[PDB]
Amino acid sequence: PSETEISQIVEWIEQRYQQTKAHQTLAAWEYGSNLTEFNLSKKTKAAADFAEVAKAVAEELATLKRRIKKLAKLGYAALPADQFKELLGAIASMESNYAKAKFCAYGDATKCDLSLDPELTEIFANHREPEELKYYWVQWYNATGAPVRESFQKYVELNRQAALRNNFSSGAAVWLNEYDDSTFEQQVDDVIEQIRPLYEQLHAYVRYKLRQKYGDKLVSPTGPIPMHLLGNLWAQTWDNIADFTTPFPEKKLLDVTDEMIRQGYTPIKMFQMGDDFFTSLNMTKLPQTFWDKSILEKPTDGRDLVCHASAWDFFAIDDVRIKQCTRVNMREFFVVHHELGHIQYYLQYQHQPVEFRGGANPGFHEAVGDVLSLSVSTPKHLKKVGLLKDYEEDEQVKINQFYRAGVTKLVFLPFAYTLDKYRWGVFRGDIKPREYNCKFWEMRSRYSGVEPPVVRTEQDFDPPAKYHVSADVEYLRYFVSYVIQFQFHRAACALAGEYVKGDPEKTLNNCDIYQSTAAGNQLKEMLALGSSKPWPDAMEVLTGERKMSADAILEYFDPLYQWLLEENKRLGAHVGWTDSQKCVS
Ligand SMILES: *[C@@H]1O[C@H](CO)[C@@H](O[C@@H]2O[C@H](CO)[C@@H](O[C@@H]3O[C@H](CO)[C@@H](O)[C@H](O)[C@@H]3O)[C@H](O)[C@H]2NC(C)=O)[C@H](O)[C@H]1NC(C)=O
Ligand SMILES: O=C(O)[C@@H]1C[C@@H](C2CCCCC2)CN1C(=O)CP(=O)(O)CCCCc1ccccc1
Ligand SMILES: [Zn+2]
Repeated sequence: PSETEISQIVEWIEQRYQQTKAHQTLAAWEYGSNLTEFNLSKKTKAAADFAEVAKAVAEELATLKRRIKKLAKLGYAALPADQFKELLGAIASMESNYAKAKFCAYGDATKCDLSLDPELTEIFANHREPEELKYYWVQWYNATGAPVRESFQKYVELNRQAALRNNFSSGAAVWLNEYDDSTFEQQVDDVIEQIRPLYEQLHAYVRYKLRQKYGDKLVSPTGPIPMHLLGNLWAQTWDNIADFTTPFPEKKLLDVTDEMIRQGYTPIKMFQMGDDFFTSLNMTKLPQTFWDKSILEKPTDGRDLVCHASAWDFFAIDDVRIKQCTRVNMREFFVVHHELGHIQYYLQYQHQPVEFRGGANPGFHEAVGDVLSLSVSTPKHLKKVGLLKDYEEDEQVKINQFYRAGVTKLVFLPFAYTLDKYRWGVFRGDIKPREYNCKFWEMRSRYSGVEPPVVRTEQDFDPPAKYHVSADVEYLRYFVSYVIQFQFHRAACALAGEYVKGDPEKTLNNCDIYQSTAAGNQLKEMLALGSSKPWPDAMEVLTGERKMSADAILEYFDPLYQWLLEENKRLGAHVGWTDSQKCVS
């Protein structure tokens, strides 16, 4: 047979394999927004009904050769139907336990309807009572972590079996194989080192001021930071305390909260301003199928659902939905853009076959939305839209401008790095089950300098307390994002004439790229490829480079770096930390 002959058959397998994706995807959405035993029994069926399809599509099998092997990645479909159900069953048992968790208020046993979103999320983000933050910290982990230890161990062994039947060493080889570059696990390690001098200086700064506020008894000047004081359950972002520990408080903030309240903001209003951005870039306009079938507010009926913001692609055409329990605050506003970046990416490669209907690599997907967040963060873009007015950006302000960006986005790179670095150690057998917990906190202490609020033990199993852990969702994507999103932001700040390496008062940190079609067109082209071309090619269409480069982000925070170096010295603050003793064996 000729080239077209083999291609004439794949297209017949493209659709047949693409329909059961939507069936399995739609059934996954039902259980995603309506946690019911009935919906779980239907999600796993469409999955099993799908695995039967992928299993058969494999044996039945330049662009061509890619498809013949890009459509056969079983994933977990290599296991027998009984083990396939057993794997997804253990996973859902963790995600279910994660989204259904409810808690009793601190000091009130009669009120026991508190949930992660909104109560717990906003308690940590705004309460400055240590004993309270600690109480909710233990309650959250003892409820979402250890109770699913047994289900997790089952999920691991089957994830490893699937990796073997797919011809791989362990689960780690799978997630890494997604980036298709044996020299990538080492690339990441290199970038973290390039970031360590900056993060530690910022870490020391935060710790000292956290010691100012709460006192020395609660914050050791030489030990890791109690993570429950960083305004976030997982300490992945410290934005919720940026104002609480700001360099110069007698300055203008960038909360953009009350001015969202004053101007009567609604969850739908926010998403509109997001659609308003992509359109200005000559990109896709948010369709109506999204306005209808999406969930942009926590349902006030009482069902059980996964409030963890997400964006879905049911394949087919133009059916894009976002499930986010939105609230009125600046933090949520950026969460929207991250989800919209996922929706946009769907609309760009929807004209591709089922194989190439995905981002170049997991990093691109997560990065898209945050790239706009970089421009929105700027006062320039916030000043255009009333949210930000009378903002006399001084030199100090630009420090707070660089500071917030650090405690918000910089501290997240070490966090995202440790997550997958740990799971890889569990898949590769480097972490025995008898030491699951204290090896996790050992990494969190080493690479982020934060420790639990109370002494944990191996009886506890805290990793599942993170959504992505209980849901089996790779997190390195979020790390790669925070590295490439500055490269994209760079090549997008240059095509909008908003960045020239050296530009004094036209900084790469104040680069607002609204109404830039040239940047959009080039962005549309990269997203259009999806998984059609290797990610180096997609990497080049927009950035011009073909490798992940920390030069962008390193240039972003260098102004903050120089102020921390000079400031930590004067403040007489300690840098670095001793090992954490908050986990015993
Ligand atoms: C969350 O999922 C559950 C599934 O366990 C949904 O229950 C289902 O609700 C629909 C109606 O929304 C039921 O269909 C109805 O059947 C009656 C006859 O009994 C018919 O007259 C109605 O026109 C409608 O077709 C369905 O039977 C029911 N399934 C089960 C197993 O109870 C629930 O509605 C979902 N929640 C939300 C908020 O969507
Ligand atoms: O909160 C977190 O932990 C991270 C970081 C944060 C992000 C946006 C705000 C600014 C900081 C970075 C938000 N988020 C997300 O995972 C949101 P998603 O759309 O990727 C959610 C991706 C998971 C999709 C899924 C759902 C069900 C089954 C399988 C897969
Ligand atoms: Zn994402």
